[PDB]
Amino acid sequence: AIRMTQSPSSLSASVGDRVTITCQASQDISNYLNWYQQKPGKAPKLLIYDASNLETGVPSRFSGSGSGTDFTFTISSLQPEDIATYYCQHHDSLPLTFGGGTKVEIKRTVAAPSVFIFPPSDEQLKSGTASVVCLLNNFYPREAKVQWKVDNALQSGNSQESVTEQDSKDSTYSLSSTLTLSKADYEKHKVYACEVTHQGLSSPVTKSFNRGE
Amino acid sequence: EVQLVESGGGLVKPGGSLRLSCAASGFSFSSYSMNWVRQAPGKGLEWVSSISSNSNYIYYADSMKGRFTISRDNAKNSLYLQMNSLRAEDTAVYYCASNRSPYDSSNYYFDYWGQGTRVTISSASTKGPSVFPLAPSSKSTSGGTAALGCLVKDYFPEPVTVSWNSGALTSGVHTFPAVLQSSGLYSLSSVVTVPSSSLGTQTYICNVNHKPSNTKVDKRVEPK
Amino acid sequence: QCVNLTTRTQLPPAYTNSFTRGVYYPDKVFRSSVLHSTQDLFLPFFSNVTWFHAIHVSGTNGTKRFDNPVLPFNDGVYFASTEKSNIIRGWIFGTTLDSKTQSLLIVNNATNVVIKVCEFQFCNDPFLGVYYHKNNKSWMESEFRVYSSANNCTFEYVSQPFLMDLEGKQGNFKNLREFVFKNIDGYFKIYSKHTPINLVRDLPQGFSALEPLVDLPIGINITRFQTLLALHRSYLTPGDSSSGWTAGAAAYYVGYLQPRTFLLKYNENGTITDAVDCALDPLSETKCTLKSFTVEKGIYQTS
Ligand SMILES: *[C@@H]1O[C@H](CO)[C@@H](O[C@@H]2O[C@H](CO)[C@@H](O)[C@H](O)[C@H]2NC(C)=O)[C@H](O)[C@H]1NC(C)=O
Ligand SMILES: *[C@@H]1O[C@H](CO)[C@@H](O[C@@H]2O[C@H](CO)[C@@H](O)[C@H](O)[C@H]2NC(C)=O)[C@H](O)[C@H]1NC(C)=O
Ligand SMILES: *[C@@H]1O[C@H](CO)[C@@H](O)[C@H](O)[C@H]1NC(C)=O
Ligand SMILES: *[C@@H]1O[C@H](CO)[C@@H](O)[C@H](O)[C@H]1NC(C)=O
Ligand SMILES: *[C@@H]1O[C@H](CO)[C@@H](O)[C@H](O)[C@H]1NC(C)=O
Ligand SMILES: *[C@@H]1O[C@H](CO)[C@@H](O)[C@H](O)[C@H]1NC(C)=O
Ligand SMILES: *[C@@H]1O[C@H](CO)[C@@H](O)[C@H](O)[C@H]1NC(C)=O
Repeated sequence: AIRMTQSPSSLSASVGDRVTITCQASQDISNYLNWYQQKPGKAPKLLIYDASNLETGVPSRFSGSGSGTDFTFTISSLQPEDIATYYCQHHDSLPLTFGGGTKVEIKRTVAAPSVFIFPPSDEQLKSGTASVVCLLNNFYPREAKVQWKVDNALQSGNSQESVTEQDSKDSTYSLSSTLTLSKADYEKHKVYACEVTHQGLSSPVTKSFNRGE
Repeated sequence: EVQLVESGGGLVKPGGSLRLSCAASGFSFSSYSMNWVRQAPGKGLEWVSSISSNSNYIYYADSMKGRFTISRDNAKNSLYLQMNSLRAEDTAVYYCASNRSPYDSSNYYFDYWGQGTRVTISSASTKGPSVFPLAPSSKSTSGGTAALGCLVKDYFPEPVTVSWNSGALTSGVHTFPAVLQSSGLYSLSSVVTVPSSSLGTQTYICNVNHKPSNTKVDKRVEPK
Repeated sequence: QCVNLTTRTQLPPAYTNSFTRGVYYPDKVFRSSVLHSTQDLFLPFFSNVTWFHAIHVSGTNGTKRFDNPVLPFNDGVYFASTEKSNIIRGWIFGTTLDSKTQSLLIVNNATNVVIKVCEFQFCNDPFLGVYYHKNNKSWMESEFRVYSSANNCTFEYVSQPFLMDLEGKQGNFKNLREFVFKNIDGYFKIYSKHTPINLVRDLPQGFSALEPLVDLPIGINITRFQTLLALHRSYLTPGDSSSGWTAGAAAYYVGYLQPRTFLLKYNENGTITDAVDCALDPLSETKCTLKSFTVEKGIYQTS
């Protein structure tokens, strides 16, 4: 099958920035390419056909050009609703084959998160597990640091992490940390605290609780 | 108004057979042609089969040759697929899509999409869920605009729907990705940020629905 | 009805070779494993053929134009297409293409064809523009913008969607819809042929035959013709087809005919498999002199 190369795999730029996505094929196919847009948690939608034609109901801010084996997908000025995934697909004689896919993102100002703490439930401890919830809300950029200080002693290898996508409020992330522990080593300490370090935070944020509370 | 009612998902043992169906309502189903495309978790989209318009030309995927049967019925305007799979990776989400040509202008690109149906091929079976309330903990912050949620732990398979005020509240709801546990049971937390002044005014009940296991739990979230 | 488009970005045409295409069955006679010599209108091999690739190129104001000038008809026209998304629909054959003389019209509608000789009042820029948009219900719509008035429609014929439709299997982008038009003794004869290819755009060196399709008994005089493009209306502006729109990169080739003498080889079933043009070069002259595709040593006599 013909190979699709998409460049970049993912680029980040602020609003009102020209965005170029280059799709290249391994065979001359003239203008038989289509561009499909998929919003997160939603079925894909078609934007451009014949590599240069704008459909009805598609915002005019999007455009495309190119021919032969090289094609360009153009965003003249970014607006805060274009965050989605884009796919380029040929259309000649092979039944179908999609490309790798390109996800776009926005480079914007740094943001600080909100830190929430939740102690494990007693019924879970009866079951034999302790799940401490440490939540980071609306942080940017991508990376963050999470630490656990338990009676001034570090506890490691006992947490699971999850990260959400850019939000529609300020295009930030939300992170959830489930500190999972057994009752064997949970009862030998007193003060459990979650600490957060982030580029938007000048110091780790300590949220602590003691035994019996 | 174009509606694509789809059904046929579920979890089966390797080598099983299933009956996918999606009915098109609101347009000339016979005049146009449908098409199929599947998506693995975290993977792109791949074509499956085609039926054209008069069923005169039929196309099948090379990787799945002689495995799937596709048919359509214009008498009641529906599209059926006898899915016979002997491979586990076929676990994915399917979509039946519509074209733009009247009958067949020049091959088949996509114009409309469905919602996607879930198909799982595994030795594991369906298991009941567990509900844990992530209590509204302003704690350091004063009263007002606190986050509360409910977590579904040890459930399988996707999805579980968590709704507040018996489904009346949906804005400001964050659904964390289903974490993959050691046993394979899915687990996800739904957290909403709501004012704390309404904690004692409007009752907060997180209704958790698991259609594959048909388990409904209305967990109460009281002010704290 | 009448619509104007600005689209005056001009550019000269381009030329290619016909190589060895343009051979059609001259009669209804069937023969087997014999060589036949005939004299008739044909397309001389390795010819001077025009290529009309003049429309907007995919880029920043990539030379937008309407590619449909009127052309002389003379004795016969060979029309070749390489197009997949059905941009070209039909044709108009006439003498003055006005409200004073008759003119034959051919138009396809993704179904059975519409054929009629009548007296239309064509617009300045003839075209028909269609668009698929869910307005009352999803995915319908036919349109009509070709002319303003039509008087004295003396013939009607609706038979089939032409061989332009009804593709086979595998293959796919056949993109070699070849047509030859002739007007002899009040009879309009049309030939057609389809052949799969494996290249984006070129005339392959292979050999093919063109079958008779229809012989309409019209009897009107044709001196000029013009093609019809299925304009796509990107209905996102209130200026309809008289405003911003977008379509593909369709193009076509037109060649003319002159009287020639040809040698035709019939296979054992009755299909032409190889032709020899008499007036090409000394080898062709000798091979036309004596009926044979192979010649031995010696010295031979010619014209
Ligand atoms: C394309 O045009 C042809 C020519 O008018 C249409 O054929 C006629 O369509 C009308 C309206 O549907 C019918 O009332 C006639 O009976 C048709 N003529 C026949 C069957 O000989 C054709 O329907 C058009 N196709 C599309 C898709 O618009
Ligand atoms: C085409 O139609 C027009 C209008 O019907 C014809 O115009 C008149 O036709 C009548 C009889 O055919 C003549 O007596 C008139 O002299 C014509 N002109 C006017 C101004 O009335 C026209 O003749 C028709 N042409 C053909 C070839 O049939
Ligand atoms: C189109 O323009 C030509 C010349 O500019 C004019 O003769 C003709 O009437 C115009 N047609 C319209 C405006 O419909
Ligand atoms: C046909 O003639 C034109 C001049 O009229 C010439 O430019 C062209 O090269 C010729 N065709 C080919 C294939 O060379
Ligand atoms: C199709 O829909 C449009 C918009 O609703 C309407 O104006 C038009 O009359 C409809 N067509 C028919 C044949 O009713
Ligand atoms: C062209 O028109 C003239 C005048 O009516 C007519 O005599 C002639 O026969 C026409 N041409 C043909 C091929 O019939
Ligand atoms: C001719 O006809 C025969 C059957 O009568 C068929 O087998 C063959 O393929 C045809 N073509 C040739 C070149 O023999």
